[PDB]
Amino acid sequence: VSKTHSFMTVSLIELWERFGYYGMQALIVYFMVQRLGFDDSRANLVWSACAALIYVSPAIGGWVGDKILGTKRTMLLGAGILSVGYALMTVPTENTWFMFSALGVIVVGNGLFKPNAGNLVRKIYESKIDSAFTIYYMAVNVGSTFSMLLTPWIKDYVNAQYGNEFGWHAAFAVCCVGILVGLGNYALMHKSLANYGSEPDTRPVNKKSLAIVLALAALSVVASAIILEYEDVARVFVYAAGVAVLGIFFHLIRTRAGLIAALILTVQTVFFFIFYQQMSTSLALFALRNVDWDFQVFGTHLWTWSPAQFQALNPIWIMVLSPVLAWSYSWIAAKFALGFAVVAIGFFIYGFAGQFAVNGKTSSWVMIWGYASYSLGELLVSGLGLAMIGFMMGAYFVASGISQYLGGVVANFASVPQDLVDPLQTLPVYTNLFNKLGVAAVVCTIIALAVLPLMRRLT
Amino acid sequence: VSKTHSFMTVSLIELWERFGYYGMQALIVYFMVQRLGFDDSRANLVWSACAALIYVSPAIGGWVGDKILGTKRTMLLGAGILSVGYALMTVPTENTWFMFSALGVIVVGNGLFKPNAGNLVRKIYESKIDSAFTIYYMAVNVGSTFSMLLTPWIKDYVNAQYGNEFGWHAAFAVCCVGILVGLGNYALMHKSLANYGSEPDTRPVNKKSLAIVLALAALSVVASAIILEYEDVARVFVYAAGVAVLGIFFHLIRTRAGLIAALILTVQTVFFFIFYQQMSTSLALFALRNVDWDFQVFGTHLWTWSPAQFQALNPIWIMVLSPVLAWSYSWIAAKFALGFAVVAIGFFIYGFAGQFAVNGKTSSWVMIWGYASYSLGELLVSGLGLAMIGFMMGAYFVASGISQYLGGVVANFASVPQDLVDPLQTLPVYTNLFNKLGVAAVVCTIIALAVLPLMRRLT
Amino acid sequence: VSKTHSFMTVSLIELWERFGYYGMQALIVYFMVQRLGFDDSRANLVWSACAALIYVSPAIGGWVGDKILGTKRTMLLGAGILSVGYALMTVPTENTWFMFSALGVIVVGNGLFKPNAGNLVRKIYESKIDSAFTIYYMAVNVGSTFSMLLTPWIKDYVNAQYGNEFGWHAAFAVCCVGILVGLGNYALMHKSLANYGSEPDTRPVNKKSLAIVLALAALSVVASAIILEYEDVARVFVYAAGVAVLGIFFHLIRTRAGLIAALILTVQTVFFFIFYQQMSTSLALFALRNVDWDFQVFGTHLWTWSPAQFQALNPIWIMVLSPVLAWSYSWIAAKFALGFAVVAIGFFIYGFAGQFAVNGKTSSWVMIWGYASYSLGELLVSGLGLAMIGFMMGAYFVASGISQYLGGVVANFASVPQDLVDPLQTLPVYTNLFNKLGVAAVVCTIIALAVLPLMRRLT
Amino acid sequence: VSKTHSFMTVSLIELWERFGYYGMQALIVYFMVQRLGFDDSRANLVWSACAALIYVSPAIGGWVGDKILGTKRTMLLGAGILSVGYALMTVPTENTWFMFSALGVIVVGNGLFKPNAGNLVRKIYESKIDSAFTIYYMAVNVGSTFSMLLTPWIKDYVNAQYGNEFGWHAAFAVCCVGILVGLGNYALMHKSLANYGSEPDTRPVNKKSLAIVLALAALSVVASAIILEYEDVARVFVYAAGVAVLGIFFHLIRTRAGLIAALILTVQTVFFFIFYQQMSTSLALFALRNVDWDFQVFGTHLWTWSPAQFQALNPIWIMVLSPVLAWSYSWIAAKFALGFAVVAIGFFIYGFAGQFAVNGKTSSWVMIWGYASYSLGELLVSGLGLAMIGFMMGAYFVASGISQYLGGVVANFASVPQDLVDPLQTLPVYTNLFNKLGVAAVVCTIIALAVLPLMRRLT
Repeated sequence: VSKTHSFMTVSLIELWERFGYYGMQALIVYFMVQRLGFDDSRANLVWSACAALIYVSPAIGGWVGDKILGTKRTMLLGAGILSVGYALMTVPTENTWFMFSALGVIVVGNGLFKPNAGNLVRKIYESKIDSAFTIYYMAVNVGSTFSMLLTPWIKDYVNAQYGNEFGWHAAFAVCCVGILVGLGNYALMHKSLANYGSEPDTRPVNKKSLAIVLALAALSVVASAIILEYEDVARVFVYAAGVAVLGIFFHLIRTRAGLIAALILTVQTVFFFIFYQQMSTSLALFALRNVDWDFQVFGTHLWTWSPAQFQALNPIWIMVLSPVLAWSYSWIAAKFALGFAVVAIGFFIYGFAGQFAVNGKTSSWVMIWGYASYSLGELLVSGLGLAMIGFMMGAYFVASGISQYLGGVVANFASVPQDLVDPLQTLPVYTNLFNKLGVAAVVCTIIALAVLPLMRRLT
Repeated sequence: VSKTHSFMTVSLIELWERFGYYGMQALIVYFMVQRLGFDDSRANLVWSACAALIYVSPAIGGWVGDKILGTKRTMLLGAGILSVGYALMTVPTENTWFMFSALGVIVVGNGLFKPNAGNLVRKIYESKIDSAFTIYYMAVNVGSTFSMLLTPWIKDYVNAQYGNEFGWHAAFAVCCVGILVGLGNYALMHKSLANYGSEPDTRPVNKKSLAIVLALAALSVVASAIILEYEDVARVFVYAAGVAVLGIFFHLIRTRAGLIAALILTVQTVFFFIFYQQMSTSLALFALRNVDWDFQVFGTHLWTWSPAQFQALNPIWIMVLSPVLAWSYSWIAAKFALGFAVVAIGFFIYGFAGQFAVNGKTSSWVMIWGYASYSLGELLVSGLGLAMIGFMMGAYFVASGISQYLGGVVANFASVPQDLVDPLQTLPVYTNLFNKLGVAAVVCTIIALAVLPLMRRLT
Repeated sequence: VSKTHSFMTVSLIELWERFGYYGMQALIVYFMVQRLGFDDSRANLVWSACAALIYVSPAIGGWVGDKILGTKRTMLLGAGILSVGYALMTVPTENTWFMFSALGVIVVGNGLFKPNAGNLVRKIYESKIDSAFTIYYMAVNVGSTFSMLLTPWIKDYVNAQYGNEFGWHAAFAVCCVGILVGLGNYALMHKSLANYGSEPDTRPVNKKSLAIVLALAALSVVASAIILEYEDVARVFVYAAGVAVLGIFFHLIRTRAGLIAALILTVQTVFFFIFYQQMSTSLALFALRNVDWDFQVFGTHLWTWSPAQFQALNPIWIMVLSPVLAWSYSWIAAKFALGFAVVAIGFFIYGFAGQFAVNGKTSSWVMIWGYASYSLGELLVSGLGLAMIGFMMGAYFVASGISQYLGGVVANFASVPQDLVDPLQTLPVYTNLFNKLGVAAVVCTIIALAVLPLMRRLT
Repeated sequence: VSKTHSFMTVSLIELWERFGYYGMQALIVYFMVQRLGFDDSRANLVWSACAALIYVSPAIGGWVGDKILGTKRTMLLGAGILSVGYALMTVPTENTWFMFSALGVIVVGNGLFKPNAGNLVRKIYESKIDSAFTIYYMAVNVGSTFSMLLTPWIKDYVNAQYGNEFGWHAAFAVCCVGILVGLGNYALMHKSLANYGSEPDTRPVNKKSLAIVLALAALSVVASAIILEYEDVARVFVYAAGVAVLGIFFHLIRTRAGLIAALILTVQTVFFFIFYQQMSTSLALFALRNVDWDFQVFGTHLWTWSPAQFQALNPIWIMVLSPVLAWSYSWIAAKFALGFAVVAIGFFIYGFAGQFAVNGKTSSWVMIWGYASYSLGELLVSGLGLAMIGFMMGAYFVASGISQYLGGVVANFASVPQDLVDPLQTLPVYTNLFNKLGVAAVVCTIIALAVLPLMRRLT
């Protein structure tokens, strides 16, 4: 059977999509800060609310893909939407509502693409879906590594040779043409995926449901752009969703043994996403303003970084360490506590950066060993949401999304005013946040290690 | 079966009791030194004799709880006695006999409460009593951590805002209201524990035995207060009990193979409690006078300690390391020698403190890594008294109690005269004691490692 | 059965052959640089093309030994040819075509000797041939260690006592008399090997095939000497063979699942031989010009090295670490990635050399810990060519041979002009190459670790 | 059965004998150097020849104990002889022939005591003789630790309070009274050992054989004293015995497969005893002249050593590490190579001593970590002589004895003239020998690791 070839086609279009998205993510925070005139305290909250929307969007799109429309065409619909989003990013305007419209289109497109691509990957292998998903996630990592290394250098190079604006928007065009390369790749190789489909893909398209989801997608783009623009609207929406999550838990508390364990596991999940969201927010600003991009090994100049390419170390270390864990596992929710400790030593790595290297900017090795620890923790604490316990799955998804925004306000603890360009004075606020955050992660380690007898009670 | 809920009620009242006791223990030595005018050489011996009485008191109370009175009501009787004790602590007097009366009431109350709470925990699960006891000890640790972090800060804060006296006595009132919160919690949830009882709890109360134990408790409070007040009385009582222990051993030597192994295991037990008692006595004084409470990680100010809150690191590290040992044990009285070595490296940690940090006061990280080692040793050498071999159980209990006092006189090797306020000059005596104590613990490591062939002979 | 004794005789003649060859290899690069007037950029390429010819020569000789002539007499023919080669090396001339003729004779002699000696070692044990081959490779290592320690010291000593020329040519005579000692040893003990033979050894010699291979050997010596002399001829031949390897792969791509895994394993093989060839080329020059041969341990003078004796650390560490791996393996193409990482840390060892020791010349411990890492990697990534998948075996052999030359041009990245005798200025170019090469090996580690899911797909 | 009690009586008399012997050994080298006027180059050779005689003496005594006389009475005869020896040591004379007579009496007494005590320990348990021998060796270690800590301090104290002579001779009287305490202990508890005996102990004493062994013992005392006195006589005797060992090997080479493996194992045995003998010879002189006896841990004065008490670290570390190996072995002649490497790092510890501490005298921690490594190697390479292959057992015993003397001449590489009292100038010769000896031990590690395929061939 050539089910491997159907898996190759979906892996190719998925690789190019993650190419487009992560080539955009590595630059979006620097884009709001440098090109746009946003102060970092607002760019942190705007990206964080957008990260929450992007994270919880696949739930709606995954249900639309198998119950309302076809999984194949809903994935293609989200791909074309993401094409519109990155093409909206590439027009040279200083308009806030322009980027906000592009970010809302990105939210809807991600939600309609990602879960359906992973859905039919499950469909192809009917249970070695784990074997396919491993190669699937590997193609995702190598594609995001290419983009996160490429699009920031395109930004630097195009701005250097062509002045001021063309850099950022050429990199966003690179994300757009990456989506179009994957769509052209799909238009050529869709024959293998034609056999495996969703429940509605057996039948032709329903234009009622198509017009419904298209008008709702536009209505969802407007809703997401307004949530991003006005920060106070994002706060009330996060608070209302927080009361909703607290409601679902207390409502189910009324029944209820063993769910208190999942409740605890959800509490730690919120703590975890406050740490992991930091590496995209304040750590990016820290790398932008307080890291010497001059990378030299043992006194020899190799290259000079671009502060966005640092985020490419998250996929790299994943591909470096995921085989390490496999063999090391060969030769139990307490592995949360291990991730808490590894996140702690990662923040303490950034606090260490203050000691050894002081010029206003710490060394660049800080980013390497840092992302090593962060990705290591992320490696061994990811997938806990899949092992929960249906109605609670929503509460977990919303809780994780809310924690993306809450981590964004935690990054505001190290927000630098835009009148402070001295890196000698911006280093304290960064190292202070990271040091006390590492203390908070050691606290979380103590919490999970002390609460382990509760977990062993529940088994 | 909801036997879990009966276990939750006893765990709640036990947590609040250990809350009261350890909120009092963390401050009692500093209370005798700072508020009361005791020189440290006397405060060391008075607490050490009180620690001996508190340690061997559960033997009498555990027998009274199942043979004379009801285990439930004897536990409640000890709880009300401990309420009187901490309420006696909270009245603002500089009277020595006031604190001594409170400490004697504490001895009787601990003896009548602790073994009966643990007794009916055994009763509830009739043999997963190990599973219950693990969650039981976990609730004990988290409650003592709260108190040992809270009551010293209450002392600092209330003294800062209200002058001189109210601080210490408010913290002792916090211990008292903690006992009352647990008693109110018991008065509401005693329905679950009503089914499981002792042998006399099947029958109503006997007022003859009640009047006997109440008059004897008062007579025991007077006896304990007099043992504490006059140090020479405590010496003769320890010596007579020492001759008694030596008597029981030689009397049983007359018979007698394999008991010589328990005799050796009792000898090491005496050595061990001389080390572990030190961390409550001289290490507290050392933290009071020669540790910089300014806690900063990598050059960032987090907080400033209170020298009593350092003892909260003993329960913390226990909850941190008891899961570590579990997995590390997955992937034999010689584990005594391991504890000897870990105690040794703990004393050598405090000796190291002299080198790196000298301002008159060593760094505060000394307390962290120290209590890590001490609790680690305590972790892997606790419970050896439960595996002995009945008549010898008394000799082991008395030997361990006597060793609490002997460790108190060992702490007098580093007793500072009260005319020496220069920390530059109080650092030598502390570091010298801790360094030669670490040498003594390495000697004990050599002893147990060399005597292991005797142990293998006995199996 | 005394098959052990037949194995001892072939092991003795093999030991003396590797004695001759490695006593010549350790000096050949220094011979082209110091005695001959070659600039290092040419001596690197000439040796590298010769290393490619020597590496792929056993394929032709192994087929001639069992299909055309007798394995015993073809091995003896190659031994006598190698005798002529080293005797050609020992005549004192500054003639380029003299050394080139000697090197071509060495290529033909190695090809006709080595695979047939190993072939009849397989013949003797018909499957404990692994047990014999382990002792076989051990005798090879100890013999090469003797020569690589002896012949460079003979060069130093004879030049010191006898002027200028006699040193290098006496060491090449030592290689020649070493071949003659093994041939005399064979002429005495060939009775044991007379029973075990090849397919033609059952029958007497065919003089047609003998005259064919002798005229072709002379024609092969001329072809090899011309490939070595003119560098541009070596480039075109490597390029044509590269197109041939690319041809074989694409031709077999037309069919073809699982061969893509061997294709990937061939790609890494090319990368690996670019690293391992470096230790014979630039590392030799680095040891010649930027390593303090004064070897002192903890401030005590032991000896002063000769820069060629450093290559004797490759066999030494092999015999030191091959038992280590055996027990460590007791108590999966990803072991390529492990070798990539160990090669990386080996190059970073040489980059470290710049920091600690600067006098123009780094310490000599650099060579020790370096060759430890290089031989460790070589240890755990050797033998992958034997596990391939017949027609592709040629493509793998040619690819590895081509990579020997490509590693030689990579060594030209650190080629020093002959007008630059200041070691203070030759240290940068060496340390810079080794540091960026270590970066390239970390890149290869990331490649193999990320591509591992492809390997697990193929099993 | 109370066979344990018979084992306790022999363990008590054995403990007191090793008490006497090691209380004498720790001082004998310093006695020849300090009290007697021997230059160290002669005291090294005299002790080394005496160590050879003491090592090979148990062979004759063990055969006399079970074939000629009774094992019990031959052991008692050797005990009374050793009593005469140490009593001969305790008379205050500067006479060379006095000490030589005492040393010869020690050789005969050790030979007649030690193997028979161990022989009837085998007799008592008829195969848990391993369990008995472990407790047996433990009693030996703890007794030698007491003596090696006691008798050097007796020497220091008695010389300080009583002038000049009484110190050394009081410590030798301590060794004598230690033998007499064990003999008095035996005279009281010999009832248990009366049941278990040798083959002749069934029958009464034979006065012919008694007079034979007594006259031969006196003749052996004269022969040993003359071998010790004139160094050239010791050389010729060692050379003749060396030719004898070489003879036995070549004579057995004439037959002979697998014995070549024991031949190799004997070669390494000679190398090993050259290293281990060093720690009693030059390391003692080094500790006497170039080690600061001031022992302080982390800046606190504990005590000041006596340079002979350093040898008590050999039994201590054995009792510390023999349990370590047991558990570490739970969770193959190549363990020779491991001992070679551990001996190497031990010599490199002493070479390290030159770097950190220079006042003319290195730190005292050098002796601690040194003897840790030496005893560790000794731990895991002892007992290889018991696993040989009868007629060769003699060759192995003589080879090990000869290597004791050869190690004594190796110690003469660091012999200091008696006109050089400056420790600033005696430190180089010691550190130079130890550093190049560590290099020699690394060479031995390479030898055994490279020769391991020969060992695997023989199994």
